[PDB]
Amino acid sequence: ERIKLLFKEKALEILMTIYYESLGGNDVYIQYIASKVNSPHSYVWLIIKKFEEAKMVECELEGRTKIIRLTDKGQKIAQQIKSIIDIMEN
Amino acid sequence: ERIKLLFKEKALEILMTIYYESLGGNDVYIQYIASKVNSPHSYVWLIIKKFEEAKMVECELEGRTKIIRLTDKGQKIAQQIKSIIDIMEN
Repeated sequence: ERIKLLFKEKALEILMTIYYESLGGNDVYIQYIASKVNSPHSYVWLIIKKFEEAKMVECELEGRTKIIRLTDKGQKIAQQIKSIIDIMEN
Repeated sequence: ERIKLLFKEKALEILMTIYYESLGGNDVYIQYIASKVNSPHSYVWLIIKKFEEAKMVECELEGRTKIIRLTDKGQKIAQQIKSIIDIMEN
């Protein structure tokens, strides 16, 4: 609620989901993402495409499953948003 | 445009306006803000009230002019959003 003041909650949910998921060791599949956020498959996809065009993520198809990886740029942004969320919820 | 993906452009415009204005030496008057952003006086006011309730800004009336000052919390957030904008537009 306090984060929605400055951020687009849904696009943020996606980014941070990708971020925490990747630093966990997992390959980030788009299906897992949609299952973690409050957005339908179509929306997560639209946002993911937007991230990729902004060079924050890079995508790849492995068989029929779409894998999403953060570029260094996407990584730096997620890390700084994390400290802002910390500062926010505190 | 690339910033609107993750951020609420209008609330962001206000915060960064306050931030740059204050580090410039100026007292931040709400009138100057509305004159720098693409938001009507009513909106800048609504957003300012929201910042204050979130303890990012503190307000004060000097005569009939409203002065806005960033709390340490508001300051840290603005500084980190700045590096994200740098990273973004680059």
